[PDB]
Amino acid sequence: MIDLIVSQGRVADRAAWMIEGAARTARALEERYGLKGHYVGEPAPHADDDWSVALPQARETLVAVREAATESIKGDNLTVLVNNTCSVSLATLPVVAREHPDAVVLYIDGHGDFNTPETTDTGYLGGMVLSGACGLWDSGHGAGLRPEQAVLVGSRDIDEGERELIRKAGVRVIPPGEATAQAVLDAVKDAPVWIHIDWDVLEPGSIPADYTVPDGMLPAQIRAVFEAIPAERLIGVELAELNAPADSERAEQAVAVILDMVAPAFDAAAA
Ligand SMILES: [Mg+2]
Ligand SMILES: [Mn+2]
Ligand SMILES: [Mn+2]
Repeated sequence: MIDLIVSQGRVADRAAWMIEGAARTARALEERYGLKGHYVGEPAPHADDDWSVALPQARETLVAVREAATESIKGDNLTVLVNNTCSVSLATLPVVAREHPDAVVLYIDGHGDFNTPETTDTGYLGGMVLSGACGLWDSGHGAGLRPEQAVLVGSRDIDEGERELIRKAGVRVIPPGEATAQAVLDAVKDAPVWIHIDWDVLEPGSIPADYTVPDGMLPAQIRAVFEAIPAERLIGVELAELNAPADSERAEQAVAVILDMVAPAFDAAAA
């Protein structure tokens, strides 16, 4: 009872291996759960182009993801999107908000992704995703997500101006050291839930770090969130921004950690 959708088209990517990382994550889920992914979009090379150029280039991929996600959300399965970049969610979050006006979106990211055309310093579309879905600027793929229904989880070291856009819009922020499973449950209340994860939320490293306090979220904290959200309330999950080359040992190790984090929710949906 899992629908797997995989973006393989460029959506503003500035990193070299996020399309490959999405493909490898999808393969691991196919093998573990006996699934066959629906792959959407054609790869293209990364570039440092302005959002106003990258966004129109991505239209075909974004429309195709929108159509696949809509069909899955209207059905009876768990919708799982394995996305190259967070910017794919410019297509999906408006669908979630329209079909589930009461949903809470847990936007789990080391960043706020809440810049607008006026406030971006780098021009990167990936830094403008949640603000676009909430209608602070027009992505051309809709809006309609209430900022009051969006919760940034794990975000830290946010620029002062962006943090004030977040505050004024009403988006809640739960930093890593507050992001226990219960803190997240308290924020969701009785709502159905959509989980979006950018892996840059995670504390760097895989070695033991028992005597220092982490700056990012630990894998165990993400797993605890997936364990705590009731299966009956979970609409879908997006896994984004694994930068790891195809056929690398690094990608193999990274996807094993991902499977451990998501297993509580995916196991429940499968059975
Ligand atoms: Mg469903
Ligand atoms: Mn992001
Ligand atoms: Mn991020």
